[PDB]
This record gives sequence, structure tokens and C-alpha cells, in this order.
Amino acid sequence: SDDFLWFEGIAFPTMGFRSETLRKVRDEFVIRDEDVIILTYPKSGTNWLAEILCLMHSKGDAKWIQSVPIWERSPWVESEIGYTALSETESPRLFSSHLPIQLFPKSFFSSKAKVIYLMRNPRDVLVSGYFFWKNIKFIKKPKSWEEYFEWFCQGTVLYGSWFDHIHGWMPMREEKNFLLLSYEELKQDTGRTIEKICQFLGKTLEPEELNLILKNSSFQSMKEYVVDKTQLSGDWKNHFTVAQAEDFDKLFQEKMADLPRELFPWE
Ligand SMILES: C[C@]12CC[C@H](O)C[C@@H]1CC[C@@H]1[C@@H]2CC[C@]2(C)C(=O)CC[C@@H]12
Repeated sequence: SDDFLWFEGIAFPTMGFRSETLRKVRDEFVIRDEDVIILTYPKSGTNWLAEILCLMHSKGDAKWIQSVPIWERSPWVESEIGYTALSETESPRLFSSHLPIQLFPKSFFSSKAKVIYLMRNPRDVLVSGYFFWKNIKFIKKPKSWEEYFEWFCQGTVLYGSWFDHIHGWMPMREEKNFLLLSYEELKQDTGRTIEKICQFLGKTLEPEELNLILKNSSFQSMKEYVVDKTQLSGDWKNHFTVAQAEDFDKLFQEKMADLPRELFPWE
């Protein structure tokens, strides 16, 4: 009764996943140079980014996108339902993945498949994870906020350390098939970000298609198994005590020292 799937030093949700699949993801899954993958540490804005991409493909028409659910528009390759769908989908394929770099498909590293990595202020990530995860059945829950705070800081949470996750993927930030984005810039100005994604993917849009896309992909438009139905707010400053914040800056400072500080927009 540990309440999670432990695999290669990383904890995964009990339901929906299996070791044998995780093993195949890294050893067998074949990636195509035409595939596009959304890479994120859980709760960093994957859905929003999935929306933008789906809208870009549908030229703004929020038709299909409306009916089709998240895990179907950009399924998670590491999940059962995910691995299966991707295994029988015809390129071009759009899929998501929270996997740290050392467990990602081997085939990827010799391909031209394009990857978009989205990162977010870890403070917001920790809060969203707290409220999201503590509201999901069968997965180990924290006895309290203070406790979850400690797990996140020590890496003992689903998908592992946020710090490790960023360190492992950052070394590719300059590859031509790797686009690095921040949730912060995504929110500050979707237009600018959409333009980067178009440039990175080599897509072009008619002024009127962009118009529609910009409208269906604004933060407001985004505002759209489970314990309590309710929670399905504020900011990290409404949860972190001043002491937790001072302790987190310190930890962040120590942990990210070997990486350019200006790589991270937030304070
Ligand atoms: C938990 C999560 C991956 C961690 C995410 O940021 C929160 C996501 C909720 C939907 C889950 C997904 C894992 C794979 C699942 C189980 C599927 O294949 C369909 C429902 C999917």
C-alpha cells in the first residue's frame, strides 16, 4: 500500500500506468521526425499549450477541439491509453509527456522530431499540484500543505523533482528541434508566443485565422476518480508563508546555480 507506481527512481500515478509500458516507451517507442511533443513538468500549462497547437492545426475552428477531450488531442505517450493511441496513429502526431529526459524514448535522440518545452514558476506548479493531486482518488495524498511543500522541495512527488526535470532537459535548449517556452510569457502575451510556435513549427496563418486563434486561445477562453467535485485560487503568494518563500528562494538559488539565472523569467 504505497499508493504509486515506482519506476526508475520516479513515482507515477497508480491507475492508468504500467512499468512494462514505461519500459517500452524508453526502449521501443518509435518517434517520427514529423511528431510534435509537448514537454512539461506536471501542472505547468500543458492543456493551454495543447489548445494553442490544436487551434493552430484547425485554423482557429474550435469545433473538433471542443468535443474531443484533452487526453485525446495530445495523449500522454507514457500512459496506457496514450501509448496505445500513439502506436496506431498516422503521422503527423501531437502528444504530451511529463517524462524526465532519461526515461524519454531513445528513438527521439537520433530524430528531427520537434519538441516544445514549457516551464513555469515552480511556486505556481507546487500550488496547482497540491490542489489537483490532493483531489484525486487512490493516489497518495499529503496530510497537509506543509507536508506537500516538503515533498515537492525534496522531489518525492509524482514525476519526481522539478529541479531534476529542468536540469535534464535544459541542455537541449539550443537544438534546432527544441523550443523553450515559459508559462509566464504564454500568459503575458499569447500573441508573441503563438508567433514563436509558428516560426518554430514552420506554419503560416492568414490574418483571419490568427484572429480566430488568438480569440480561442486567450487566458479567459482557457478558463473552461475525483474526490470532491468542487475544486475541479489566487496565487502562490496566498499559500506560501514568508518563511516558506525565503526557504524556497534559497533552495532554488542553490539548485539552479549551474544554470543561467536569466533563463527563468519569474523572480
Ligand atoms: C494525470 C495526467 C498527467 C499529469 C497531468 O498534468 C494531469 C493529467 C490528467 C489526465 C491523465 C494524465 C495521465 C494519463 C491519463 C491517465 C490518460 O491516459 C487519460 C487521463 C490522463
